Order: sequence, then C-alpha cells, then structure tokens
Amino acid sequence: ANTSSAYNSVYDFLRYHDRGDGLTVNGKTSYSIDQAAAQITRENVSWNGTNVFGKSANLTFKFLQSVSSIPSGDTGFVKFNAEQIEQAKLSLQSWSDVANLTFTEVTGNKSANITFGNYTRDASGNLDYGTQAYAYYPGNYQGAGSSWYNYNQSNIRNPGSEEYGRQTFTHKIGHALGLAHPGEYNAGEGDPSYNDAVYAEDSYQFSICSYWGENETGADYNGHYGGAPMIDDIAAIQRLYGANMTTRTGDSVYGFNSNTDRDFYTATDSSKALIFSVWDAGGTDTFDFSGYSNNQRINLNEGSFSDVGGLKGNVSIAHGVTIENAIGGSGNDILVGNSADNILQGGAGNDVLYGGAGADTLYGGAGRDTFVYGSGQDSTVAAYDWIADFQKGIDKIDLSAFRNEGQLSFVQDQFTGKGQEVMLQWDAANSITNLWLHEAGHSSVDFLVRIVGQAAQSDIIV
Amino acid sequence: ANTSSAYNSVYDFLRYHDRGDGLTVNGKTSYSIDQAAAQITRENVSWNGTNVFGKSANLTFKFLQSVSSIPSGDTGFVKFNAEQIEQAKLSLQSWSDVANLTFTEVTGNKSANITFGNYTRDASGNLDYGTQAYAYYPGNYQGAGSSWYNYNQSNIRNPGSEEYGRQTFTHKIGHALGLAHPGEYNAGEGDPSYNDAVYAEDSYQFSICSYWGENETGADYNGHYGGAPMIDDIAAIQRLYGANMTTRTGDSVYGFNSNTDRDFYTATDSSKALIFSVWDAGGTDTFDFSGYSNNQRINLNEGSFSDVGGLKGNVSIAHGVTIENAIGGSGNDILVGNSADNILQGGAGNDVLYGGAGADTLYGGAGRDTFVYGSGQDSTVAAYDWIADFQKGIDKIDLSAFRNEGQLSFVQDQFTGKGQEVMLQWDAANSITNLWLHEAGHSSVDFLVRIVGQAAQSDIIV
Ligand SMILES: [Ca+2]
Ligand SMILES: [Ca+2]
Ligand SMILES: [Ca+2]
Ligand SMILES: [Ca+2]
Ligand SMILES: [Ca+2]
Ligand SMILES: [Ca+2]
Ligand SMILES: [Ca+2]
Ligand SMILES: [Ca+2]
Ligand SMILES: [Ca+2]
Ligand SMILES: [Ca+2]
Ligand SMILES: [Ca+2]
Ligand SMILES: [Ca+2]
Ligand SMILES: [Ca+2]
Ligand SMILES: [Ca+2]
Ligand SMILES: [Zn+2]
Ligand SMILES: [Zn+2]
Repeated sequence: ANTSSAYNSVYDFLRYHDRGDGLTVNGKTSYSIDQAAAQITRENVSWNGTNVFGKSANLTFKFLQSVSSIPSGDTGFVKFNAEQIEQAKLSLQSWSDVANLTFTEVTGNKSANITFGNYTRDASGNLDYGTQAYAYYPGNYQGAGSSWYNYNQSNIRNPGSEEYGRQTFTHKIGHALGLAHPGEYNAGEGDPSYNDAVYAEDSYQFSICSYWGENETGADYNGHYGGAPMIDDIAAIQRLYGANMTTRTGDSVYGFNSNTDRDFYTATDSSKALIFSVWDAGGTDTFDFSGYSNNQRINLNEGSFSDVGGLKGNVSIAHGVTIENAIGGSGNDILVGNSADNILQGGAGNDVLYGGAGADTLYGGAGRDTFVYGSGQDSTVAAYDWIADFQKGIDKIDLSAFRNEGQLSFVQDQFTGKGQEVMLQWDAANSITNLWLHEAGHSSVDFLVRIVGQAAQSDIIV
Repeated sequence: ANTSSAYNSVYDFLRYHDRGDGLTVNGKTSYSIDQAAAQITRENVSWNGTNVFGKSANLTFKFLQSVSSIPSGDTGFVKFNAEQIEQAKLSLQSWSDVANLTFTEVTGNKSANITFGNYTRDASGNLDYGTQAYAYYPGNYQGAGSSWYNYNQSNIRNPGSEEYGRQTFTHKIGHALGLAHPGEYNAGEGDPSYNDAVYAEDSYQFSICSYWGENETGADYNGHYGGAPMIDDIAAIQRLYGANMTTRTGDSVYGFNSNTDRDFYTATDSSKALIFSVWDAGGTDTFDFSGYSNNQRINLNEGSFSDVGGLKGNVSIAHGVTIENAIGGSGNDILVGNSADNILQGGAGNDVLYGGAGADTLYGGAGRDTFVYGSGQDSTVAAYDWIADFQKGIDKIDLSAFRNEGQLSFVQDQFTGKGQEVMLQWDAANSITNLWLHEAGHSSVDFLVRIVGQAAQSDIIV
C-alpha cells in the first residue's frame, strides 16, 4: 500500500506522542495517562485522608497576613501582594474547573486547608535569592497544605507578567491538594536530570508538577510556561477528587474568540502562546486557532496533542473529553477529527482535513485543500460526510488509503459489481456531487461523500 | 451471568429476526439483506440494460386510454379510473423516494417505459374474475414495462380502500422496474408454497414482491397489506438504480404527527395500521408511535424490525438509514436505540429504555420505567447519557449486564480502587445525581450517567 503523502501525514500525526502499551520513548518506559496519574498520586493522600479516591472536597484557602513561624524554618515572611492574590485565585480555579473541588477564602484567625505566604531569608537569617517555592501535602500536621514562595524572585512577585510565577503557583497548589512530582526527587538534593525520570512522559508537556522541561519529550513552548494543569495532572487530580462535570457544559470556544473567561484558553491576538490541556464537560465545542499564520496540526481525539500557533505539543485534550470542531489559520494545516460529527475549517492555506468516523462537515477554505478518507467507515451512507466548499480543479479528495485492498478505479455512470470502484454523480437540481465508493467485500454501495459543488474525476486521488 | 429480565428483553429484541451469517430459519437458509437483494435482482435487468448497476434513470409512465392488443392475450381492456390513477402515482412515488428514479407522465400517442391498464376477459373472450394482475420486465420488446390488472376484482378497482390493490400496484411496478419474485415461481403454475422458498426471508415482511404472507416468517399484520417497498425491496431497487439521497433530508417524523406527506408512514389515529420500511437520507428523525396503547417494541438500529401498534414485524429501517429518536405509547414498551445520540421517550406505561452507544437522553415518562445499560461503552464520560425524568422509588436503572465481569457493589462516597463499584453523587446546586461506575479493568472511572433528579441506592439494580 503506497499511500499519499497527505494520508501519511494524517496517519503519522494520529500517532504523535503515542504512549503506554509497552512502548519505550527516549529509552525510557512509556506510561499511559492512567499510569502517570497513579504515579503522580503515589502518596495516596488527599484532603479526604489516605487511600481515599473519587471523593469530592470543599476546601478553604487563606492569604496569611502574618505568621508565628514558617514550617520549613525559612524566615522573612512577607504576605501576598495584590497580583499574587489574583493569580493564585486563577490557579485555584484551574484546579476546581477539572476536579470536584470548591475553594472558599477565609480570613482573620480562621484555619484553612491551603495557605499562601512568601519568605525572603533562610533560618540563619541570611537573604535567600536562590530558591523558588515549596508546599506541604494534605494531612493533619502543622503546615499541612501550606505553600510558600520566595519574594526575592521577581517571577513570584509578578506572576501575572512572569509566566513561571503563575506556573509555580499552580504546581505548588497541586502538592497542597495531594499531587506529587512524577519522579522521586526534590529541589535541593544533588543534581538530578530527566535521565533520572522513571517514565518518559515526566515533563512539563504532561504534568505541571514535573521537574523537566517540555523539550525533554519533544515539545517546544518557545520559552513560555503553561500556567494550568496538563493532561496527566487532570487525570491525577480527578483520581483523588472526581471529575467536575459541571464545567463548560455549553458550546465552548477555545483559542481565538473564546468564551471561556480563562486566560490560559484565550488568545486575543496572534502573538499569544497557548499551552493548555482542555477539560470540558458537555456541549458542542470548538478549537478556534484561526488567528495564527503558522502551519498547525490540530487533533480532536481525546488524549491527543496538537501543535498550535508555532509551538509544538502545546495543546492537548484530557481523557474523558469530546471536542467537536476545529478552525485552522492561514498556514498549511492538518486537522484530524474524531469519531464524533466534526466541523472542520482549514482556513486559508493548503490544508489537509480528515474527518474520521462520524458525519463530518468539511470546509477546506481558501487554498488547495485535501480531504482525506482512511476507511469505508469514515463516510458510510447512514452517516455521510459533506464537503461544503469544494473547488473543482483546486481541491482534492484523497482515497489512496483504499489501495491496501486494491487500487480503486473510476467508473462513469455504473458499477460493474467487481468492487473497488469510485463514481461521481451530478445532481443538477441541487448542485451536489455524490461521490460513491463501492468497496471490496461490500455487497452494497456503502460509502458516500456529498459535495456542495462540482468535482472532476481528476480531483479524486485514487 | 444471571442478568435481569429487563436486560434480557433487550438482548433478545436486539436479535429479533436475525438473518444471514449461516443461520437457518424455518429450516431454510437465511439470506442477509444483500443476498435477498441480489436474489430479487437475479434477472440482472433494468431500464438501463442488462448487468447495469447503480445507474439512475428518468422514466415515463402512461395510463393507456385504449389498446390494439394486450401482450398476454387477455382482452376486455378497461382504462384506469380516477382512484387507480392516484394510488398508482402513490406507488410510483414510493419507489422514487428510495432509488434514483424520476417518473414523468406522458399522454396521447407517446410511448412510455411503464404503462397501466386493466383487462376483464381471457383470450377466449370469457369473463375472468379469478386472476389478479401481472407485469413485464424492462427491455426493448413489445409490452416491456407494461402492467395489467383485473378490473373484475374489487381490490383493483378500489385500491385506495382495499389495501391489496395498492400493494399489488407497488409489486407490479416493481417488476416493471426490473425486480423479480424472490423465488422461481409464477402465479398459475401448479400449487407452490412457502416451503418452496429458496430462503427464509421470502415473505411480505421483507419483500412486497414475495408470494408468501408475513405470517410465514413470524410477523403479523392483522389482515392488512403494506403498500410500500419493504426492506429487501429497497436494497434491491437501490442496487439497480442507486439510492436517492435527496429524500427527507430534514428532521422527519414517522407515525403519529408525521411530516412525511406519505400515507404509509402516517397514522392519524390509533386504529391506523403501520407497515413500512423507512428510507430517510438525512437529518434528525423520530419514530412517534405515541398514539397506540399496545405494548410495543421499537428498535432504531438500521436493518432492524419493530412491533408497532399491536402488529408484529411491521416496521423496519432500511440499510443505510439512521433514525435518531423514538416515542412509545401508553403501553409497556421496549425502546432500543442505536450507536447515535438518541432521545427516547417511553410514554405512559412501564417501559424499558436502552440507549446503547452514544450520548442518549432518556424520558421514562409516567409509569415504573427501567433504564438499561449493557456495557461500559453505553455511557462513557466523554459521551454520557442523561436521564431527564427519573423518579426515585419508582424507576430503575439496570446495571445487571455488568455481572458478567463480577457483580457491582455500591459505595457511598469513595471508590476503593478494586473496581466494579457504583456510586451516586448528589449535586445540590444543580439538583443532578451523577451515577459513576468504576468498571473492572479500567484504571480511571470511565462510565457516568447524569440524572436530572434524586435517585436512591435501591433504585439501582446491580
Ligand atoms: Ca463545552
Ligand atoms: Ca463536546
Ligand atoms: Ca489553514
Ligand atoms: Ca469525525
Ligand atoms: Ca485551505
Ligand atoms: Ca480550498
Ligand atoms: Ca467522517
Ligand atoms: Ca430525515
Ligand atoms: Ca437521521
Ligand atoms: Ca409506554
Ligand atoms: Ca444511542
Ligand atoms: Ca413510562
Ligand atoms: Ca417513570
Ligand atoms: Ca448511551
Ligand atoms: Zn514541586
Ligand atoms: Zn409478481
């Protein structure tokens, strides 16, 4: 089966960052999402106790205004400033969006599950401008749930403008909810590296609690830091506390023209860098990546990674989530849909669209676009695709995957019954071309793509 | 796995009239839809010639006003009366709805592909009140396409009021389009019977061109005759001429409150008998069987048969068709959905609803209703069911299918991790109960049913 390069680019992108299933990546063992999640929850502790899973929690948090001591022995306490308060609340919300958690602020003398405070000096009273931050697991002991940040670091004081600050807040709150570093190390013990990782997917691409940069797994965020839980963090936190099924249950738009009211899902112009793993609990949803000019690769399959706005591996979709639609930008893109009915819009540029299973509606947009079919099940009669903007002599429909069972032949107006034949039928009253494919092994003609517009035999790649 | 009687009634109804696949039914070989279709098209002739498949046709028809002779040698020509003209046009439309055919009437001296005329006497000139009707295959010979009906039969003169007349018209037009009797016999040659059938599905339940009554295969139309192509006729006619993808591509309602403008799909009150195989080429469609009080069984799977309004095996869905929604009546019904997102409404009575795969929305209605789940894939987190009218202490949710992998246990607020556990979670802010099931072999909790209302542990059948 010598397939086309368009089909091959689909086949390959579908397998981008494959994981688990006895693979080995970077010479390391590969963990599935669930295995990573179990690893990141290995301490088996949460605010509900030890070995307690799937249980929701209503927690309190507090910005300490003074302290009698700090449990690590650091000193020079300094309270949260206004920007730190707002970003920390944004991090909290990023967790509660995905797991069944509620956060309620307390003040005064009230105790709280999670606290926030800065330090500036060590126990000897000397200025500390080297460290970053740390936090304590849930539990009943003194300091359980407390998180502490080095105020002499500008990223900690200005986390709204220095991405590592917000990231750090999300990470440390994670530990305070019960999550661990994917690998058994802790900042300040020798000189560990990614080579020390237990599993390949121990990196920022997969967990915001990882020690290691996204580059260690092949992703590239161009110097930016994602500020929200990543795919393995979502599975992990949900393991402890349950998934939040009330989040964004309407028709949700992620990227440009977003209606999320979440900074990490929202791009207001082309310079914005998106780094997120999406959680969405209902409705018909869209990845609008329309404002970028880079060549992008957008995959709608749950658990899968995309390359958006010039970054690599920066967008993923959490396990348990179904996103329905995608819009590329002016670059030459690949859009891969999932088993749901997807609307895909390639935008300008020469795009490759693959709707996969389900009744998909495809707009190639401006440019020389290619609509790819990988199997008879992609477009059955009972649930057929529409291609709604096909341009004869310009776009292509690619059926080369079918060569693996004998190359298709075109017929003009009738099928012979031998199978593996492709026919185009014009319906003048409606201006629709029906593309029929009689596949080997099928007694009846079971594959149909309807096209709003004319198409020529030479537009069809067999 | 001792499963519940509710689940068993689903499992069984899903296999109602199973066919093909090396089964033997009534001691005969069982044909799939496609095999029956090939058998019924065995003459391999159509208006496009011989051995020509999948090719559309634009045909003419004519009500002869006089004849020089009738090709069978019968005599006593009598032209169509007004009711015969209207019913014959209804039969023609029943064929063109399903296959790519157009029918245009001609008059005067113009030749036509299909003609209609009555006779009343044999070649000896004696009155014939015994025979019924006959027709001639497409071809170039004299009489090709002609159809002829015995005017001394009241069912032929009053086909709008005597169902066998309309049926006969649909049947004979079928032969004039190229279809054959499922078995090699012809009225007037000895005394054949269903025992002579080549395959089991040679009956009115499957083909309006069959010799044999629906009772021969276990169906029962209570003395009525279906007037429209049945499931094997649809596949057969489509084999010759192609499927008509422009038919009823909007949101179509079949049964009560129908918007089809087809008498055979329309019931205006509870005494109406429905007998149809549905063809539908797009949109979100409903089987509204709400006006009956009989216990009904309604299956939405393509190719499947239902028992509607007190009849058995009287409704089916053609291959290539996806119907999305179903409404039962006041009887105790079973509604089985398909892999699509289905809305099922049980109506009054004690109903069993099974949404199958996809994100289904279920209304049990009045009565003690049972919502049945047969597998983890019926209601995944990524595409979960809603039960929107659940009545605590009255309805049931049946998870007994899961016993085949160990009986589920209830847990109150947390999962242990051992799997096969079921949990109910109340969300007071929204008044929703989330039913979670942690299934054996699943590392994460992957099955969820959301319920608009409270539910008790004792409402859940494990
Ligand atoms: Ca949504
Ligand atoms: Ca969705
Ligand atoms: Ca593009
Ligand atoms: Ca799809
Ligand atoms: Ca394009
Ligand atoms: Ca284009
Ligand atoms: Ca598709
Ligand atoms: Ca429809
Ligand atoms: Ca439909
Ligand atoms: Ca009912
Ligand atoms: Ca379904
Ligand atoms: Ca009911
Ligand atoms: Ca009920
Ligand atoms: Ca379902
Ligand atoms: Zn850490
Ligand atoms: Zn006949």
